[PDB]
Amino acid sequence: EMAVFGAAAPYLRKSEKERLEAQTRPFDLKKDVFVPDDKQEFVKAKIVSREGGKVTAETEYGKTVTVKEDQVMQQNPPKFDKIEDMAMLTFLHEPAVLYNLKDRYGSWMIYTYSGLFCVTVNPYKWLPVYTPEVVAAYRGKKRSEAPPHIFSISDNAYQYMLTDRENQSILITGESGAGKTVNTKRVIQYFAVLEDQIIQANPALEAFGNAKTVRNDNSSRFGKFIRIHFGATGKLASADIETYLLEKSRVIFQLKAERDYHIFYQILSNKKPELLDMLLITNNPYDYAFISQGETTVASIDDAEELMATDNAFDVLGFTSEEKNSMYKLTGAIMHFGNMKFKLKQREEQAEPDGTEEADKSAYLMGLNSADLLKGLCHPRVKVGNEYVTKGQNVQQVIYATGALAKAVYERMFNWMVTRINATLETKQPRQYFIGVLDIAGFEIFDFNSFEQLCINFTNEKLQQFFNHHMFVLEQEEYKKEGIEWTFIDFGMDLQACIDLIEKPMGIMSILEEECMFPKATDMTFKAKLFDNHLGKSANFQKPRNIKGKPEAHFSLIHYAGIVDYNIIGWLQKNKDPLNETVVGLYQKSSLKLLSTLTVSALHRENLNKLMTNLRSTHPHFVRCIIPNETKSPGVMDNPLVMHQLRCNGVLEGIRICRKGFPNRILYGDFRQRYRILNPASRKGAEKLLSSLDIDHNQYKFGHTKVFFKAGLLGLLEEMRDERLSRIITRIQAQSRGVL
Amino acid sequence: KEQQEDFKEAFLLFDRTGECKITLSQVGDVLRALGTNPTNAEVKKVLGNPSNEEMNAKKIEFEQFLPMMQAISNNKDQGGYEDFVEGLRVFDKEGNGTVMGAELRHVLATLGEKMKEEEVEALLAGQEDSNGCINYEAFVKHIMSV
Repeated sequence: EMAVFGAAAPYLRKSEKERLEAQTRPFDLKKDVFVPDDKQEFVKAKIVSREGGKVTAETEYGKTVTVKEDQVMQQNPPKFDKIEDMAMLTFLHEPAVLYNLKDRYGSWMIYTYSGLFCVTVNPYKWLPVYTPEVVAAYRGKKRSEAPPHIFSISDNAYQYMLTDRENQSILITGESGAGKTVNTKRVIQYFAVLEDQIIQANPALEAFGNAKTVRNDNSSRFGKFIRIHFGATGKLASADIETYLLEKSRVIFQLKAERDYHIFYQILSNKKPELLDMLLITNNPYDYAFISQGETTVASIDDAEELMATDNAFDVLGFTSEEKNSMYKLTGAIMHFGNMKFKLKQREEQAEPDGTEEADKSAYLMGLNSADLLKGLCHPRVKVGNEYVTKGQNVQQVIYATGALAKAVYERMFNWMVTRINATLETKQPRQYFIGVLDIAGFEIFDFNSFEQLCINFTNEKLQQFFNHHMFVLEQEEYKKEGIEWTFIDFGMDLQACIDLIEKPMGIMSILEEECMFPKATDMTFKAKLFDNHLGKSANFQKPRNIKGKPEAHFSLIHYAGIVDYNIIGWLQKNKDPLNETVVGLYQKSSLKLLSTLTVSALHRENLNKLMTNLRSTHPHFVRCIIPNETKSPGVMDNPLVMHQLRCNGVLEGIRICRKGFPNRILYGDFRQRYRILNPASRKGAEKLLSSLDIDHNQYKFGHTKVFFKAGLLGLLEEMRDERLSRIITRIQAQSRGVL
Repeated sequence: KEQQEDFKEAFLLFDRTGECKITLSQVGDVLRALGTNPTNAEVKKVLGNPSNEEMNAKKIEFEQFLPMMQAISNNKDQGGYEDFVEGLRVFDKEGNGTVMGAELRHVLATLGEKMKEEEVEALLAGQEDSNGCINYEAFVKHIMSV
């Protein structure tokens, strides 16, 4: 039945008798319920009795804490434990999911369904999970029959693409560096059954598009989308790679607990004297504002070896060696743009440069004329009507202009590498029915949330909205398939409030965009408009909260993952992106590869719209990866960490949405053969049994093939079963004594 | 009246000390094997819950046996044939109607009230087939007769 998996059998499913024999354990449906904790926020405990507002709770550690009876919450039934899909569980709660996952992980059960989601914790030990025999025997297995596994959803999506003649794409969410790379590599390998090319290219993009964050030291800021183009007969054809939503403010500005992209630090390595020599670098990051503005450096991974890997990958790749020097010198020049002064002129608001030596080095790097660059920057020229007019700008305006120019040129550079690697990637085979794979940062939460964090949260909000809509559509399809259609209210508007407050005109983003246009803008009055337009006017917006002396609190919102508090300082300064057209034209006349190479809120909005439109055309599938503990050790798990990860992953949202319907769906035959003993004597039998049980009809929906129950009804029938079997045991003992 | 005489005859039969005095266990068994099945909880309730010493300390007479038997005769919570069949069905995991003796042995000796092993071997010997499985329905019929 299951032995085909060989040595992999125990991990995907213990055994027919192991889980069954372990199933019979003592439990009280009335006095073995969960209890909130203080450090882990949740612990296993038993209640002595009912004592009003106080309850005597004893946990495994050994305590006599008390909890108000209003927030006490039931515990999972014993015979429903170790369930593959939480949607079938009869008690959906925040700690129930954590306990189910923790016990599955303890029992070496890695994968776990959560409805559509497929949570996959990452054990730090070798497993036979990726054994070639496992994948060979796993082919063609349906989603339902097979145990939960990423290969299961991969095969299901493959079959759907083959049959429906429709594109399928998969999106994975989790923590990068804890197994994300391994997960995606194994997924693409399963499709393969150009892996070498993908793995050789990945380090370069990682180096270009990663920075050290407060939580993760190798955060992948940009969103990576890889399309596996197939053939008409469902044969692998080629691969395509794209990048979207690359943050540029981080390039120019760095937070106190943040670092710029790993590139600059890697080049600053001394082990390549020639590059440093021909970049004209002091070799001290503290000498430069674009780098040392944030945290100087961290041990983390070895920068020297990473740069070796990146440059060798460039060497063994489609393009030549000269452009490697070209790109290194270009990025060095980008670095050099953090040194001009441009003092204001006397008796005038015009600006005039002072330290005109870094300008010469930059021009030599780009082969342009420093005098021309200074003339253009000081007096930008624009064409109106049929003539040209030159107007000057103050120091702040030119500073913003140069920052925007650097951000734009870096973005164009990254796009150029993406195009080059993509061109080197695919082959001549015909391409059809691509399959999408998306890698993006999760709904990160910090204690000092800022503009970039707001953008990430907004993107995750849109993704969660798309997931919710897809769930609603699938549920409607299933219900109409079963002849049931009631309470069919879409879930889009449930989450649409935040989206409207963010993007819509006179919304948060629109207000931010329109405010900075005004000649005199300040953060305090910006917050004033925000409060006037949203405080009380909009439900989601509300007063911030200050707890445990957090650094600051300016305004808070209620997201899908909970209440999030943001900050206002510095947003206006870094939101503007003024692009100087004349300087762009000067680059167009430059003598270098720059010819080939060439507010942030609006660009982010348009890019997100484009990506969502692109994804709307492909059937979605979802994967989740969660770290079990802060430390690298396995087995041990930090409950607060897992709870926070689950809250940020949206799994709780999915289970909550499932709960408000009729989550329990069970077969009539099994129900009759396992629950008819209560009142023994399939439409007439089932309706009679449920009528005699004295249960209000509203708590359940009756069908023709599957019977639909709420979470609590199963538990109620469970203690009914316990009482009935106790009575049966007593009667059997009495009869046996009668025989004696 | 005739059943009263039969019960008195049984009490006389079961006397051992020759004093016409026997503890409560003998009366409980007499009722148990003569048309009623009062569980140990019912026996304690009708006898005031004798403790470990009271079980063999105090003894009652047939005159005080009349009220308790009269009351017990009014208790009809004895289950039904279909009820027992369904209750035993819960252990038919394979659906073949065969239950190995080990599972029922563990259930009886670990769940519910306790029965002495000597009672088990005296009452549950010889009906086990070569494979050690007992038909629960056949067992039901046999326990209904003897």
